[PDB]
Amino acid sequence: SGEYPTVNEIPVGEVRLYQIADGVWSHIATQSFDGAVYPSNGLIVRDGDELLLIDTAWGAKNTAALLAEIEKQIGLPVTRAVSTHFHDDRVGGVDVLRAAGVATYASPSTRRLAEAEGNEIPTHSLEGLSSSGDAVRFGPVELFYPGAAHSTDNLVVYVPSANVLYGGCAVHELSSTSAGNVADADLAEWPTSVERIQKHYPEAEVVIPGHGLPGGLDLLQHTANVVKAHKN
Ligand SMILES: C[C@@H](c1cccc2c(-c3ccc(NS(C)(=O)=O)c(F)c3)c(C(=O)O)[nH]c12)N1CC(CN2CC(N)C2)OC1=O
Ligand SMILES: [Zn+2]
Ligand SMILES: [Zn+2]
Repeated sequence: SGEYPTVNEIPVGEVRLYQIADGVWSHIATQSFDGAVYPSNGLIVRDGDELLLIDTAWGAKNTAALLAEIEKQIGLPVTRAVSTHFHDDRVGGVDVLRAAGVATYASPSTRRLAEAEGNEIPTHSLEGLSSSGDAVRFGPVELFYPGAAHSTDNLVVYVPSANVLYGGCAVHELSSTSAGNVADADLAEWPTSVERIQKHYPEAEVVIPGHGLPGGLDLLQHTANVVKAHKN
């Protein structure tokens, strides 16, 4: 009923959208992994009379449900998708998207990692993002490579019309008491990567983590703090 939708509020398989700003939504779904249930976020950005999707809904059936929810709530076609790293909460569902007419994109680093891991593989490669601090335009967003953090390939996404910073899994929510799933992380470089984000997007008004509740710029410093303490 208007609050940001939370893990115990979303059955696995269902998707909810949350309006962030004019022409910007997050999508929220839940999935089981190693016997526990987790929420995850993605982004939807209006691109004229089309939509740009950022990240799948973590699984094939969740992603089909995402497309249905978008049709119900927004009613514009998803034409392109970008996955912000190689893990299943970002690319699982790419095959569904690809069969629903959506052109799927990721950096070459993400595509390689996804292939090597046996995850679904976006079709198109996003060049121009291989060095930390690189930025490129993609429809109504800017894609930014901050450096290694949650993963070596993680990208963040900025919506300049709305000053929305979608951190993906490089950014944690304010309630986080740990650094999430760090299997593929670079705990030593992560704070440096976060500092790059802070420097590059000082006017962000909303910051959206890969999992959990949006907030403001404080999510960035909080993330650095939880990662440094996890490393320590
Ligand atoms: C698919 C993905 C994955 C699965 C399950 C949970 C999470 C979590 C996660 C956990 C706790 C919290 N809450 S918190 C900050 O602790 O308070 C959180 F916000 C997120 C994250 C994240 O942190 O982004 N991601 C997850 N995977 C898989 C994976 C490594 N598997 C070995 C093989 N290489 C792939 O690595 C990863 O990320
Ligand atoms: Zn991940
Ligand atoms: Zn994640």
